[PDB]
Amino acid sequence: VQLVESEAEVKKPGSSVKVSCKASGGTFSSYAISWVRQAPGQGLEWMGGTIPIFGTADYAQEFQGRVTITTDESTSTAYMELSGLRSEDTAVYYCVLLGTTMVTGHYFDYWGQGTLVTVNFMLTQPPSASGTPGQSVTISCSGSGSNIGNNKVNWYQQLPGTAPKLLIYSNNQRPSGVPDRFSGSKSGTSASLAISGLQSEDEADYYCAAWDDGLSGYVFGTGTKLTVLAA
Ligand SMILES: NCCOCCOCCNC(=O)CCC(=O)NCCC[n+]1ccc(Cc2sc3ccccc3[n+]2CCCS(=O)(=O)O)c2ccccc21
Repeated sequence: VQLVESEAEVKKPGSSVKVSCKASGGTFSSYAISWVRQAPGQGLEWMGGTIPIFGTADYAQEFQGRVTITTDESTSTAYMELSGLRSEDTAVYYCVLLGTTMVTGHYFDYWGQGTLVTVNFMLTQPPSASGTPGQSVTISCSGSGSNIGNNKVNWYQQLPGTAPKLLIYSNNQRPSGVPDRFSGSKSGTSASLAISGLQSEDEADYYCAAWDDGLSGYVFGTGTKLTVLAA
């Protein structure tokens, strides 16, 4: 399963940009495509997405007016257009496949590597965390009843200069490939990611996330920079 987004684009203020992404080697029609952006040095912001079967698009309220998401089933290609470009809109624009696995049918999540385009509610996380290799650290995520209280929590790892990767879904489930030293949990309006037997490769940004019934949008945490201190 393979994502290819459009090449990096410099753009004039006031204009509009269409980012594309093409997906290969799966059932395109069975995926939800979502779009998430990240300004340099900053966090994640859901713009919107399509849902399968119905083919209907939906949008984060800060972007209503300005965004048109569209999907071409023929070419297995999603498109995101945002207009009225300001400097604030400078960001890496990620397309994200959401789906269920073929055999067991559990959730999964695949992020494109992002299109840099050159020209805000969030869950609470501590800004930083650290440990020496072998140690255990726990990263916390705090929200409210309308999000973490009522909805499934995901955790995303983000290595420097790379796209987020799903670590935990459905509060405590690990995708295939994720080591059992990562553990998820939630209780009330609060969630936790536990990392045991810490390794240098874990130096990364960790984001919790969940849907919010009040806002009617997908909400990321402020993120936690985990520094693995030698040694
Ligand atoms: N007077 C009116 C007052 O009352 C309102 C009544 O009127 C009706 C109110 N209307 C509704 O019920 C709308 C509900 C609905 O299904 N929307 C369509 C879809 C909207 N959506 C879109 C997207 C997501 C999840 C997303 S977006 C995304 C982007 C990147 C990475 C992950 C990611 N993820 C994670 C998904 C995994 S999990 O599910 O969280 O584990 C949703 C998650 C849950 C529910 C809806 C979701």
